[PDB]
Amino acid sequence: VNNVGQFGATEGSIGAYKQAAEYAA
Amino acid sequence: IVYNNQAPDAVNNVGQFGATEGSIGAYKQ
Amino acid sequence: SIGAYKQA
Amino acid sequence: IVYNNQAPDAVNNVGQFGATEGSIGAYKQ
Amino acid sequence: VNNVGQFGATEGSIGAYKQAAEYAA
Amino acid sequence: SIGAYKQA
Amino acid sequence: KDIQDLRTALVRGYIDNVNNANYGRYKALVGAYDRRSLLDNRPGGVVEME
Amino acid sequence: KDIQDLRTALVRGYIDNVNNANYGRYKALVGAYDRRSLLDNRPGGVVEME
Amino acid sequence: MPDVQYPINTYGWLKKAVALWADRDDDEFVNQIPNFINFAEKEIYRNLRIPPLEKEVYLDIKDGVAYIPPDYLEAQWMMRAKDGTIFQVTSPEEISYRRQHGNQPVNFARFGSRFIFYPSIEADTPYYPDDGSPLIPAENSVILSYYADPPEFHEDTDTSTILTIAPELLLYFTLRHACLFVQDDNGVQKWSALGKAILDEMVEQNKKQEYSGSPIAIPNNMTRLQSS
Amino acid sequence: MPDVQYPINTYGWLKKAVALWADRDDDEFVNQIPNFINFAEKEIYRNLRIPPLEKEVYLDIKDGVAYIPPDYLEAQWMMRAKDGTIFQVTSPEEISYRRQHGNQPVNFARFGSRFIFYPSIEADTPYYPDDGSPLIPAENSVILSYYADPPEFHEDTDTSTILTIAPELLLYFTLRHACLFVQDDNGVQKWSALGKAILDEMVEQNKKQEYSGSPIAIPNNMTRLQS
Amino acid sequence: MPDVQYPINTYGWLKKAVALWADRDDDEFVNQIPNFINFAEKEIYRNLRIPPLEKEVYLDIKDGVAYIPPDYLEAQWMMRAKDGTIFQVTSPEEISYRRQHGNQPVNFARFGSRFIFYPSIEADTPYYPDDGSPLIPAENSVILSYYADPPEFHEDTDTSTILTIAPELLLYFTLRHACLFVQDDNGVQKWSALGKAILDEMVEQNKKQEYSGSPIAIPNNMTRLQSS
Repeated sequence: VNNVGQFGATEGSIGAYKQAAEYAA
Repeated sequence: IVYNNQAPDAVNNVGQFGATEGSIGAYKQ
Repeated sequence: SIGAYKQA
Repeated sequence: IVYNNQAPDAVNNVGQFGATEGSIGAYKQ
Repeated sequence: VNNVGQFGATEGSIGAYKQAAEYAA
Repeated sequence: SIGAYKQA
Repeated sequence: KDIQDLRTALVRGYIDNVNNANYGRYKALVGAYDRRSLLDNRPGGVVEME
Repeated sequence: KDIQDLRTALVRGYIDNVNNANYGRYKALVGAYDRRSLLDNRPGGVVEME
Repeated sequence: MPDVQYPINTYGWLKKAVALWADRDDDEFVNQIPNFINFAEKEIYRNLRIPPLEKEVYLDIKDGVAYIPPDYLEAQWMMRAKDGTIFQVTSPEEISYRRQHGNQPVNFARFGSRFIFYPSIEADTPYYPDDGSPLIPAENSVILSYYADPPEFHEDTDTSTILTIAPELLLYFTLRHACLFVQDDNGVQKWSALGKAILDEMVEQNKKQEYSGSPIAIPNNMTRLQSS
Repeated sequence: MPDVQYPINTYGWLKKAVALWADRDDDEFVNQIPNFINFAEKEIYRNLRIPPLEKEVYLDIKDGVAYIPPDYLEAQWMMRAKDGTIFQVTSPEEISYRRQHGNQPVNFARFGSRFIFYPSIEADTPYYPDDGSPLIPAENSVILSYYADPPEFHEDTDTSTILTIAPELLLYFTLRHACLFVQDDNGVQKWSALGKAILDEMVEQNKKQEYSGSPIAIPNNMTRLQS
Repeated sequence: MPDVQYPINTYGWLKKAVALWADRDDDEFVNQIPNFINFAEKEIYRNLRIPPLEKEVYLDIKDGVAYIPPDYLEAQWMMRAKDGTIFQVTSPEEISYRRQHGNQPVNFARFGSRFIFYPSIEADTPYYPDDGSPLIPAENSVILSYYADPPEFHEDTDTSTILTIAPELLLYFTLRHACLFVQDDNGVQKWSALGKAILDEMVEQNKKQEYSGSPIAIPNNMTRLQSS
C-alpha cells in the first residue's frame, strides 16, 4: 500500500465503453 | 495499454462527455 | 465525407 | 583533531542524517 | 567557567561513530 | 565504480 | 612576452563573458514552469503564465 | 623615470579593475540558491525564483 | 455512536466515520450520507488532476470521425507506439486551412465529441465484441493519455485510491455538505478551509513531482536538423 | 494516569502522549487516535522533502523504457554507477524530437508511469541471492535517488525517524485533527501554528546544509572542450 | 514547591526550576518536564549555529564513497593539514562534467549521504576497532569542521554548555511547551517572545564575533599569480 504516494495505484474509470456511434459502425 | 471494448455499465456522474441516465439504455441496446 | 453527431 | 572511531551509543534525536531508534541496532551489530 | 563566552567550552556530540557502510567496509 | 546506499 | 600574456588574459576575459552570454539562461519562479509548454521551442504556443 | 612609474601605477589600476570585472560575481538572497539549477550553466533551465 | 477502525479504507467505514465526526447522526441523516459523499467526490474530481486517476488507451481514428471516449476530462500527452511522435492541438480553422493548403507534424482538434486529424490516419483497433485477444497492437496505433472520471461508490466493500491516500479530504468535503443539510455555518467554513488546504497540498505535491530530477537550460535550439 | 516515557520513540507511547495532552479518557476519543495520527502523517509526508526519507534503487531498463516504483513521490539526481553522467529531465515533445532529428548527453521523461530515455540505455539489476551474500552490483547500472513515502505504522512498537527527530511535529499535527473532531477552535489554531513553526524550522535546517560553504561569485566556466 | 540554587548548572536543577517558575507543578506534570525540555532543545538546535556545538574531525574519502557522519548538520570550512587548501562546494552536474572534461582547485558535493570529490582522493584514517593510537595523522588527511548535534540529557548530573552560558533560554523554551501541555496562552506567548529575543541576542553576538578585528578593503585582486 501507499501512504501518500500517487503512483502506488491507479483507480479505474467509469467503464471502458465506447459511444453509440462506434457500436453502430 | 488497454482498449475500450468493454460494455457500458454506469453513467458519467462526473464528466461533460459520454452517457447519462437517460441515454445509457441506448448505449446498451 | 463527414456526418453529424446524432443522439444515442 | 579527533577521529570518528568510537562505537554507537545513542540516536540522532536532532539531525536529518545518521541513525534512528529503529536502526541503531544495525549500527551496533 | 564562562558566563556568556562561547569559546569557554565545547559540548560533545551524540557519538563519534561512523555509518554502517564504514563498519562493513 | 559507485554503489547505492543500502539500509543499515 | 608580458604583452602577449596580458592580451591573452584580456582576450580570455572577453571570451568567457561571451561564452556565458550565449547560454541565455532564463530566470523564473516556481508556479510558472509548465514544462510541456516551456520545453516546447516553437514560434508560438509558449505560456508565460502566473 | 617618474613617468614610467606613474604610467605603471595607472596601468595597474586599469588592470586590476578589469581583473575584477571579469569575475562577474552575482549578488543574491538566501531563499533563491537552488544549487542544482544555479551551478548548472546551460543555455536554458536556470531558476531565478523568489 | 458508531465505531470505526484506525484506517478509513472503504466506503462502509467512511460513511460511519462521517456520522462519528459529526454528532448530528440519526435516521433522517445517515440515509443521505451517500448523497453528501457523492457531492463531495463530484466537487473533488471536477478540478482534481493527478496520475492515479489517469488512463492510457489506444484509439481508432478512421481519418476524422474518431470519437471522444465517455470518460474524457483532460488530455495528457498523445502519441503513437512506433518510433515515437507527439501531436499538438490546434483550432478548427487551422485544420480547415491545412486541408486545402498543402507530413512530419500531426495536429488535431475537438469538433464537438470528435477528434479530427488533418492527415487521413488509418489507426486500427479490435472491434467491440472481441473476446480477449490483446491483438499484439499493430502499427499506426495511437495511444492517448487522459484523465478519466473515477467510479462512484456503490458497495461498502468498494474502495478507491483516495481512501488509501487521503481520507480526511473526502471526510471534510462531505461534512461540508452535511453541515449544510442541517443548519450550521462555522463547521461548514472550517471543513471547507481544511479540505481546500488538503487539496492545495496534494496539487502542490503533484507539481513538485513533475520535472523534479534536474534543472533546465534551453541549449539555444535553432533547429540543427534542417536538411531532412 | 496514562504514563509515557521521556524518550518518545514508538507508536504506543506517542498514542498515550496524545491521549494525555488531551486529558479526556473516553473510548469515543481514544479509539480514533490512530485515525488522527494517520491524518497527521499523511499531511506531513505529502509535502515534506528531506534526506532521511530518500531511497536509492537500481532500475531495470529493457529498451529505453522503465516503470516507476510504487513508492515514488519526487525524483532527484540520477546517474550511472561509473563516470557519473547525471541525467537531466525533459519533456515528451523534446525526447520525441531528438529521435527524429538525432559526447552523448542523456534525457528522460515521464509518460504516466514509465521513464523513457532517448539513447535507449540498458540497465541491469544486481545479484538477488539472500544467502547472507553481498548484492554484487551489476555493470551498466543506473542509480536513482527519490523521496520514498514511509509505511504506515500499523503497530505499537513500530517507529520512524520523525519520532526521534521531531515527535512534537506529529503530536501537534494530530492534536490539530483531534481538536477539529471535537469543536475546539483555539486549540486547532495553536496546534497548527506550532506545527507550522516546527516544519519551518526543519525546512530551514535542510537549507543551511546545502551548497553554502563557498562564495556565490565567479560564475562557473563549464563551457566546452573548445577553448 | 521545590527549592533550587542560584546557578542552574545541571539538568537536575533545571527540571526543578521549571516546576518552580510555573506553579503548575504536580505528579502528572513533573513526569513530562523531560519531554518539554526535549522539545525545547530540539527547537533550539534545529537552527542554532554557534562554535560551542561545532566539531572538527578527519575524514576517509576513498575517492568517492566517502560518507557523511551521523552528527552532520552544517559544514564549516573544509581543508587539509598539509600546506593548507580550502575546498568549495558545487552541484552534482558540475562534478559529472569535470569527470569527463579534463589540479589546483578541489570541489565536492553531497550525493544523498555521501561526499563526492572529482579527483581520486586517497585520504587515510585508522580503522574502527583501533585502540587509541592517534596515528600521527599522515599526509593527504582532510579535516572537516561542521556543526554536530549535541547530546540529549539522560542524567541529572549531565550538564551542557547551554546551561552554563544561557539557562533562561532553555527554561523559557520549555515553559512554552509546558504552558501548551496545560491550557494557557499568555504565558506561551510571553515565554516564546523572551526565548526568541535571547536567541536573537546570541546569534547577533556570534555575528559581531566573526570578522571583528579590523575593517576590510578588497585590494583589487586580479590574480597577480598567473604563471604557476
